[PDB]
Amino acid sequence: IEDISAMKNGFIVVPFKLPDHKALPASLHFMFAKRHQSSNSNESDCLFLVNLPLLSNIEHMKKFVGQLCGKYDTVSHVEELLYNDEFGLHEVDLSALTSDLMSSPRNTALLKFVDAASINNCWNALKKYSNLHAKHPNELFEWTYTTPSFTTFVNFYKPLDIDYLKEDIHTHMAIFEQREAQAQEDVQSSIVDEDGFTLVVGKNTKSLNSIRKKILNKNKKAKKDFYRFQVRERKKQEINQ
Amino acid sequence: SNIFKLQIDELLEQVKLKQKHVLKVEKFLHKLYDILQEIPDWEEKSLAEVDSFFKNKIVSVPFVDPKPIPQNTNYKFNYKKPDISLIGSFALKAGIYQPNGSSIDTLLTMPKELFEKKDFLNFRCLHKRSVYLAYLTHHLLILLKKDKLDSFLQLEYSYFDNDPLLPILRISCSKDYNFYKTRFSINLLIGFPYKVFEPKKLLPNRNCIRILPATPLYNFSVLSSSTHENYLKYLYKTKKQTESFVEATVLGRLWLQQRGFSSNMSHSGSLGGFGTFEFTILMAALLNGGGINSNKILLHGFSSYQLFKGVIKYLATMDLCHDGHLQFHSNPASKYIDEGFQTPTLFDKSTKVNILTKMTVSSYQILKEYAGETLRMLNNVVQDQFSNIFLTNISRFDNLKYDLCYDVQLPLGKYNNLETSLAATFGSMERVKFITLENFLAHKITNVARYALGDRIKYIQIEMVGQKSDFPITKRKVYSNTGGNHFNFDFVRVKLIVNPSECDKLVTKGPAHSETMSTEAAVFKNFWGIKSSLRRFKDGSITHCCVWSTSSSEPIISSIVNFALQKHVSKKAQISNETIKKFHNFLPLPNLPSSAKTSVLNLSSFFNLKKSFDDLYKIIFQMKLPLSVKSILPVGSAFRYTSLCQPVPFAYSDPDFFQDVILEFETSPKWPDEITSLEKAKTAFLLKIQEELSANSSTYRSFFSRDESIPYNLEIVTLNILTPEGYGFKFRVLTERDEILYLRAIANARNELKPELEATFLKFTAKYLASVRHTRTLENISHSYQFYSPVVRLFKRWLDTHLLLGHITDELAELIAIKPFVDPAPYFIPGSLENGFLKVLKFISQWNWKDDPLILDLVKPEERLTLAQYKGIQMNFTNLRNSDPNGTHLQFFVASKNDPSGILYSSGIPLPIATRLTALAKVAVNLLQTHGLNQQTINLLFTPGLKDYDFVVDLRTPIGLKSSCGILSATEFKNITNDQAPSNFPENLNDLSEKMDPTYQLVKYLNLKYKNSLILSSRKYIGVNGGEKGDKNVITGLIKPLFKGAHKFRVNLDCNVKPVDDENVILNKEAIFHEIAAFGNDMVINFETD
Amino acid sequence: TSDDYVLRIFAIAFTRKQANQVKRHSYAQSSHIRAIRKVISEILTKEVQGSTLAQLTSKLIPEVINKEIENATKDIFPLQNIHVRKVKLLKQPKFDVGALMALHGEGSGEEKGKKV
Amino acid sequence: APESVADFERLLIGNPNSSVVWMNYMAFQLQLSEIEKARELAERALKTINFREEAEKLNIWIAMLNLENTFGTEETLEEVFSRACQYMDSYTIHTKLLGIYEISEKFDKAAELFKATAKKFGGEKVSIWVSWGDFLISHNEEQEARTILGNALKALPKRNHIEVVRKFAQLEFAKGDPERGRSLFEGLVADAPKRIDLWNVYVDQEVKAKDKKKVEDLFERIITKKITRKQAKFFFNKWLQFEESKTIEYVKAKATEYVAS
Repeated sequence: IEDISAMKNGFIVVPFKLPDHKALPASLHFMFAKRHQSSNSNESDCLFLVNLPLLSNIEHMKKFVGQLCGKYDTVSHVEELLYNDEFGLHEVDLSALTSDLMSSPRNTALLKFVDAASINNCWNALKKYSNLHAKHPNELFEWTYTTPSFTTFVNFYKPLDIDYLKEDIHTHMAIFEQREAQAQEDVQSSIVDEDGFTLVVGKNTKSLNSIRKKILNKNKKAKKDFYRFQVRERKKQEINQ
Repeated sequence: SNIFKLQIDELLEQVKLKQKHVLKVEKFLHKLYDILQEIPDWEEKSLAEVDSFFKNKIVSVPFVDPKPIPQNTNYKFNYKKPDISLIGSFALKAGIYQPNGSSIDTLLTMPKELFEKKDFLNFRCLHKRSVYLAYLTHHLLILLKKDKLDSFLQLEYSYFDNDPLLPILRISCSKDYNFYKTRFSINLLIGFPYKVFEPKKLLPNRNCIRILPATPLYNFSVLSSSTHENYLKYLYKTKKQTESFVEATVLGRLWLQQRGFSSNMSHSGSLGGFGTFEFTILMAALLNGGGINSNKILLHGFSSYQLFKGVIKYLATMDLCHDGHLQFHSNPASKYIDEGFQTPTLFDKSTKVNILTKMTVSSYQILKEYAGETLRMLNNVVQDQFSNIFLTNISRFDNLKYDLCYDVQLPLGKYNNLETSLAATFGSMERVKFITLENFLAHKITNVARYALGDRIKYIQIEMVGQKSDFPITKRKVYSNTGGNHFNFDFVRVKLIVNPSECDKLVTKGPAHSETMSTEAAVFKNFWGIKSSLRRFKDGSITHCCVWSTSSSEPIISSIVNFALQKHVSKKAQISNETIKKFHNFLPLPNLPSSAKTSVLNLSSFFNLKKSFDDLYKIIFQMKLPLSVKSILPVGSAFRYTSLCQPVPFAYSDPDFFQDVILEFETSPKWPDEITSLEKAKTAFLLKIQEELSANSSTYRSFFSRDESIPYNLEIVTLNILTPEGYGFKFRVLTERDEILYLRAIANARNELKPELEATFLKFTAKYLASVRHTRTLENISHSYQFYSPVVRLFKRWLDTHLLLGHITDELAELIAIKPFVDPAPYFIPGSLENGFLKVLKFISQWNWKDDPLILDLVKPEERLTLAQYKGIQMNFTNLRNSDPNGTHLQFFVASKNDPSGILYSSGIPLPIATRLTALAKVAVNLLQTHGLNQQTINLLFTPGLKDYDFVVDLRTPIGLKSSCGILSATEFKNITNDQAPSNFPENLNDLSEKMDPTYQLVKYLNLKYKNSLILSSRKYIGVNGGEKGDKNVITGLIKPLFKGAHKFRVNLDCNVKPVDDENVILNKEAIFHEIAAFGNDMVINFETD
Repeated sequence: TSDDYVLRIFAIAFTRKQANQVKRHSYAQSSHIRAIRKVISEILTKEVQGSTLAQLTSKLIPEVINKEIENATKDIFPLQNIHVRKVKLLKQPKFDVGALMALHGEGSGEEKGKKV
Repeated sequence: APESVADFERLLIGNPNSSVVWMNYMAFQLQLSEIEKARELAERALKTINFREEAEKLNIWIAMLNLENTFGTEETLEEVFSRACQYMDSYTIHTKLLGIYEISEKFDKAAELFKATAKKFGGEKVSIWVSWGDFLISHNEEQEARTILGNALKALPKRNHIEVVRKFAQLEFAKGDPERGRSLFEGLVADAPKRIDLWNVYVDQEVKAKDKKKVEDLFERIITKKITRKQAKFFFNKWLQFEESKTIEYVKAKATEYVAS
């Protein structure tokens, strides 16, 4: 069937078309949808979509919502897809794991908008879009294909442009040595505690975070003789056995 | 010696039924010898009437060659009541259960009044024996047919020990009284009385048969037929001496029948010669003698393992053939003498026969070597191999035992057609030195083989396939026409194990040149003749030698044995081999100057690559850096000689082109803290060295490359140097801060990403730290194990055709291939591509996962892992996979000295791929053991084996990549690829992608995208298996057993969905294949389902 | 080494007169001497045992364990010019003709014309 | 039917994420009564599951706390409790440990560890107040469940005060004293009667607590309080349907009077 239009737990089905294949004549690329939010400003008025296509980035979303604003004439301005980790490359962050700079879901795409009435308009438009996709697969809203996959990720296999990574290492070292030096002098002169105390720092240590995590990671000679009661106990043990 | 005694008792307990199944067959022989006691006798007869007396019946008479003409008939025959002796093996009760069955020794001895003082000549005593067996077996079949038990029991003629001098009676059965459930035969023999004569007409150093050459098999056969009761008396007195003899002989029986050393003969062209009863006899002589001072060698007080290791040590390091043998007397010391008889020999001074004379010098050589290596593998204490010493049928598959095999298909014809068919001698002078045509032919083949090859072969063996000792009653011989000849072999198989060091030396330096032509120079001239020459070598000496035009599709030993048989045995004996020629060029033929004419042990492509690397090495040292290079060292596959194709210059499209060299700088403290900034500083240093390289040395070139194998840091950048010699190198900077940065990350990370980050650290120390030690150890070992580089090349080819290289890595394949090279426990160190490759396949079919950790100690022959480290590896294994149930992700466990963790190279591959490898090895070994080794068998093994599982997607890049991959396709026109291999790096560098192939990166990104729901395998070396044009690749792959039927959807089921039911969705195959095709519209052409 | 060669490998070291010094002495306290000798034996034991003999020559020629000693040992004392000055082989593994030919380049001695 | 451990091993290898049959095989080892071997299979499940599946990990923590509540010693219970709080989300595994406690019917130490958990983290989470107040009002500790409000108004700020006394009022309307709940809620009535959802759930709680005259007074004072054009028809669609499912035309008059004046 294609006549299904809304899932069990509120998910809205939004399928897509397929191009011309040299061995197939189709035109379905399924996808779910959900409105949601969290407390932070990166995830305001946002939409879950589960089963993202292979490399459907921001530009692909622009073309899709441009076709949508051609069809239903709604309000739609997309900016970014948080948690675009469909490969398996950016789950952990080593830099935030062992550094000071830039301190601190599954296969989804969380896409936020510019207005709550915009996500309301797009969500109700999307429900009607799911219904028309259920009824007819020919009069359907569709997202085209100019393929940044073809521009970037088929031809990996490439010399890197020297001016690009040279200005990148220049800018990254320029901000990194600055923040490292200011953290070093900040831990080297951090004398005042609010109650009288002076923090022992050690020589040439570079960070308050470093000594903090070190002190988190870092978490007698009695005699058997020479006392009267102990030599009484010893001679009592010798008397007994 | 705490677990080995328990292993000995369990090996006994493998067969301990010597009471139940022995009683019925012994009452069968009780009835038999009662019938033999009541056989009525006969008086003297004539040959010229017993010939018609057997002509008119159906039973006929056998004969030693030839039948007696009545001109020489002056012997007086008899048919008496024989004293019957139920002796030997099951008299000692040394039971073994065999599919072909043991046999009780039972002898009809000869009465004293049908022999005389001259029973040692002209085989009329053996003719008497033939006619006496003929009438006694006719009498016994008559008595069986009147007693009416013919329907289950039957009787056959057979040779004793496959020897035509003594035909014997094979009493067997068939399908209330039918015997079918134990050893399927007994053997009735006929023998001569004991006190006959004295050793001067009884030694193998006499002759009285007409032309004094030696009569070795003659006076061995008749003397063992006459005087073999002191053996039994001595056997039972040693039985009364100690009790370990029966366990000792079943130990030796299992040993020698897994070695294939049955009691037939080696003189007949068969493996064997040595026998288990000869092992018992030599052991019983070694419990009193064997020393230089005629010492007690084995005390009769200790248990079976000590005397077993004693007799193995004595026939391992002390010589019996060449320099020394042991004389002895059963009825008083036994003396080791230092002179040799130039035969496998031990002497008797109370019997005066030589008990080892059933074998030749070649079989004694291979037995002494087997004894030496089994002494070596029993002496070692760090690891026990009782299951490798007594639980391996190395004789079930014969080509596993020997390095290479050839066939001699010769239609020689008739016994009188000898002269024009074969170029060897003919007469009674040779027919008294030997026995028959095949006997002196096999001896001639041994002599011409060892003089044709010299010390280019370790050991030589020869057998006659198509031999049939089971000749019927009514026929006077095995009178079989075995495909061109009237002799008992279909063809003649010659097997060699070869010395792999000088196995392919293209000249064979014979004797030196002088004015007085010496006898060995005359021998060499008459032996080679038209292809001998005398040359000066570069030092200045002059030597007779023979040049050999070497080749890649053959070893030169093929052409040498071809010419040295077609000059000596027959000028029409066709040598047929095709297995070597079939998967000796399954290695890709590297498009080099004359590389088809070069050998396969040549490594000159690797050495040319290392010469270009030394040029780059000097250039990268003598420049100047702000923190100079401490140590630059290669780690690559060409540097460890295990690249699939040999690296030809300018070959872009091979994925094993860019070898990786690493460089470590000085230990400076000014490295930054976190991983992105130190990796960015590594990019800064690489940018500096490529800037100065393009500044000062314009003949090289450089281009950068992102890396992605070390995960969660996208900023790891290598550079790649394109050198003017034609090779490319991938430079990786290592720092001292790296592994402590990763340990910092491991320590401070959250408590649920710990095994994930440990997998990242595993990939890091597999690529950077320990891979240096890995390539050092195997590059050092690949000079004493010579065939290691071709067997790794062949194994990588075979695994690429069977579609595993996408998941599996190189280091598993390399340690798998180095396992039979360093652990020869059932076999030898492999000296041929065939023997090595099927050794690897046999091992990984044998390979368990739950109770077979793969421990290696990478060391040259004659350091290792110590005992405490071996116990530590075992403890690591047992706690590792008792915490692990059955390997949900940790399938293979491969430990060495370089890595005691074991999981360093195997972590990551999926259970479907690992199970596919093990099941495919099982398929290959049963296919080889039943369908037989053949060229069509080898090609059907090296079929791709799609075994269609849920999809096959067929690729097409627009260029057949043989030209840019650098392998000629066995094209007969060398020029058409000499002008086609683009021997110049391109000016623009953004064309490298479209002259390369992207299919491995596509299948890798697709596998890590859909890693939970379907796995994807591919081919990656497209030139070696992508067709003759070299343009084809597939993307095959299994769907998970979870995702077979539909599954209810949630927020985290992690799959492309086809929602048709409102809850239970399925993966939309058309959508996933169509996004694959959208990813590869320029790449894929075809899709096949099912 | 990683092969079966064993080396009595030596190392010599000298005290640096530190810059801006005044005193003529520059003596080591002889409990720094045990520390310097311990760290120098440890690090050159590591530099041998993580290498083969050809690699040991190719890393001894451009004089780099000297600078490695100076970098890993400048923490405790200033340490003027470091050298190694002696490598004595005491046991050799075997011949391995193929390995020795691999250290140079391959070669196959073949025909010269008979003409007689 | 799965009755053999080889078949259970086959099922867990066929799917490793499914903590339902993971815990079922560990409970099969409980059916053969092996608590230590069940803990071995437990840590095997911990090392084998894909750690991203937090809900099935939560069901594994149900299994851990069930094992160390019903069979093991309480020192091993606090051991696996400590490793749980250092592995996963501490507040949720705290409140489901309390849920397993109230199912297993232990109270004496449970009230003291209620106090301990309120000292640790109770000042900014509300399910602890839910479980503690409901446990006390059901187990007849009305005075203790009234003096919990002192510590509630102590630890919680003004942002959460309205919600903690609202859920206090809900619990004491359902299984407590409605005059106590009304004494709690009329302060918020005087604070902000403009708030509409609290008023609607308050008249709903009075409907389900079945006080006829009090729900009459609430539904005849709501329109006298501040009411806008949505709130009027919203509370009338509550009120007419509550009285349907004479005093109907008496509010039908005002429902069309207030749309004019």
